[PDB]
Amino acid sequence: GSGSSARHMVMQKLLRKQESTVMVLRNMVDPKDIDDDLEGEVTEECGKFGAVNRVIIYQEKQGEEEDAEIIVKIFVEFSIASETHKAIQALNGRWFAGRKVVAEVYDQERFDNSDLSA
Ligand SMILES: [Cl-]
Repeated sequence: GSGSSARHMVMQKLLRKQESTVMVLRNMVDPKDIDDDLEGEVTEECGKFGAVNRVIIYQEKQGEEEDAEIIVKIFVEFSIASETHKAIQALNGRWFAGRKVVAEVYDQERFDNSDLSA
């Protein structure tokens, strides 16, 4: 036709999506060498990408044993999604002090339910 549906923004109010603003940063930290001020350090560093609402550092057990492996997962919630993705693109697949890190978007609902397992 003439693109009429787009031109009149037909049904646009139904089609809005909420975007996650949460980044998960993986493999950044050895679990045996965790800075006391890690949360603050991450907070300040991430200010190079956007307004940071909060940071949670989570030491995740990989099993139930007393000696189960620990993996450090760093969550950063930014004010807006464009900031989250700026941070992800600056970090993901890159090396820091001999560690190759993974940075990805994390589901907002899971984060807001304190489900830090993914
Ligand atoms: Cl991205």
